[PDB]
Amino acid sequence: ESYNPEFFLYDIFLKFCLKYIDGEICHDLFLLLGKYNILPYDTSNDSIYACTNIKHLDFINPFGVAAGFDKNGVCIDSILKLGFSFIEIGTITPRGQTGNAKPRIFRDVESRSIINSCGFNNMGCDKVTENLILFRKRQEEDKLLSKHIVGVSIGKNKDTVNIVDDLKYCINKIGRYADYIAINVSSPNTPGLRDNQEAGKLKNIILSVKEEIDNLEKNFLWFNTTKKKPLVFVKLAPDLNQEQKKEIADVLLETNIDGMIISNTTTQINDIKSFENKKGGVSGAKLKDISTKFICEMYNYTNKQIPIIASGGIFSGLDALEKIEAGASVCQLYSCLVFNGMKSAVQIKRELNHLLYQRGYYNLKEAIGRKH
Ligand SMILES: Cc1c(C2(c3ccc(C(F)(F)F)nc3)CC2)c[nH]c1C(=O)N[C@H](C)c1cc(C#N)[nH]n1
Ligand SMILES: Cc1cc2nc3c(=O)[nH]c(=O)nc-3n(C[C@H](O)[C@H](O)[C@H](O)COP(=O)(O)O)c2cc1C
Ligand SMILES: O=C(O)c1cc(=O)[nH]c(=O)[nH]1
Repeated sequence: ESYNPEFFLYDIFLKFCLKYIDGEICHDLFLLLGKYNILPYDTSNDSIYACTNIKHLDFINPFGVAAGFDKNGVCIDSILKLGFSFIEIGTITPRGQTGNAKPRIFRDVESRSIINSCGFNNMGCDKVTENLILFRKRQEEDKLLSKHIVGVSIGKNKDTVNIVDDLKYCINKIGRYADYIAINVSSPNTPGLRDNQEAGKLKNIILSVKEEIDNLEKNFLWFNTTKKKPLVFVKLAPDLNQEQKKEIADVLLETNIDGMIISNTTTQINDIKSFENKKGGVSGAKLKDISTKFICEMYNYTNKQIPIIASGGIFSGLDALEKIEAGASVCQLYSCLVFNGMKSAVQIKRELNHLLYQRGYYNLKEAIGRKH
């Protein structure tokens, strides 16, 4: 029964890794297991009452893996088959990059938190597109992958002056293979990137990305799950004042963005002892309340018209329901996969289903935004 994500040995190995093994080595080992298709899997049917959707994107369950986990799309099949409905690969950039100097990633098991200053390390858009094409070809031959969704997060190379040039580059090379495109204007580890959340710049960014996507048609096209043009999401940073949030919401309404990923990591958490004096953004349990509150704010600023993808401190079914009731349609995990490991998706799906039973919901969609 080594196939089973909850097999008792995985927790034993993970507890040991979390105590004694460098975080990036742990992540390399995970990707290596996925590379050779030797991760455990759960290909069981998911509850039809916990499915969700953003526009025509039909998620078989409400849990994906956030960006920055499989940056290069080399582990798509194996991560999905842990029990996730979708994965967001990237963030990718036109040219490859090795990222900031190491050590750059630190975990705090006690607070279930991570800090990272990675700096968009990836193989580059051209190589990651090849990896994603290989996955799409396997998907065409495997019915157990036919409904899974793959988004691509796109960004700029560190030295690029005009972000839009790099975003267009990625659209023109990988867009036809993506179910959605996530515009990353919120990493704290690329200088000047978050300035693109200013309303004027963001409006131009969104309109340019949508135009480039819309032009792919003009010049079987969609080799993705939906067989439709990718939806466009924006991923937002939680470190904004109220004026900025409202101005962003106005832009998202005017530009007809399909979804907002709330949120990226935060630079404002100061009370993790082992992280004192370290650069980078914080993920995990200490991000939950900040990011849930941000969901409530943006859900209201956008008048409930822009679907929300929740990211930040989601570990339990209860955390997931907090995000959904605050306004999210679907949830992304990252820190949960680090600290809970192979069982993450099976466990959290079970917890959420029981909570929907207990709370009286007919289905998950009934819960979206119920706090408001
Ligand atoms: C602990 C962990 C793991 C798991 C793991 C690894 C190895 C094994 C083994 F089979 F070997 F025991 N079991 C489970 C629990 C799933 C994956 N990832 C991490 C991790 O700590 N990732 C850090 C935050 C990271 C992130 C980045 C980037 N981008 N770089 N580094
Ligand atoms: C090591 C690491 C690398 C990440 N890289 C990316 C990235 O490339 N693009 C992105 O949009 N988010 C990236 N993130 C942010 C995560 O996708 C996620 O939004 C964040 O960790 C909050 O979710 P969590 O609290 O569940 O971990 C990264 C996070 C970590 C910890
Ligand atoms: O590449 C990174 O450093 C990174 C990107 C991002 O968007 N978020 C994050 O926390 N790290």
